[PDB]
Amino acid sequence: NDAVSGQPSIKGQPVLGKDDAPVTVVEFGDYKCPSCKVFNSDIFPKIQKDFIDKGDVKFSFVNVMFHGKGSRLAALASEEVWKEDPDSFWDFHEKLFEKQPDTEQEWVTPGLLGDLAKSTTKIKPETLKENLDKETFASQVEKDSDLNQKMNIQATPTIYVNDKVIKNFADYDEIKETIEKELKGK
Repeated sequence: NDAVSGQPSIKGQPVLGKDDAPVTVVEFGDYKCPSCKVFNSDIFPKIQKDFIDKGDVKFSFVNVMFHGKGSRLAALASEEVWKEDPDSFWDFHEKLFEKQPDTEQEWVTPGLLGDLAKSTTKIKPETLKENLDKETFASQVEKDSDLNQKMNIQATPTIYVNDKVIKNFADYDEIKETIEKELKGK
């Protein structure tokens, strides 16, 4: 039916912000999802500046594989970057979304993900691509899928503010006021 209320576990997920931040915001997204591209450029930067920078919010991203083989390739790459060069993760993450074209045919290839690895991280292009080919990190993608299913994700992006499901990821008033209400409760 609808995404379930409740606090998703961010254990083993990419995180941004202070450890002790009182509010956790989780995005369930997909690198091929055009609404996720919009969230990344239009909404995410406001959450950073209003909340993450000041330590009120810690943010996490969980992979959702809604757009076929390219979603899975992208997710495998994303997982590897988090494990091997976490300090660089959010730079890689942002550039992969920035790379998403406004066209609908498959666009995610190992070569594309390699060049992102090269510009944004300390990881070697050929290492990543070998890992993509071997599906070295398939278990992390499966763990994300398990979590997606547990929360009953129906569409991407789905944003959680603590245990609250955001109804419209594009409504910054909703996101901001919800974060603020949670901060109060804290």
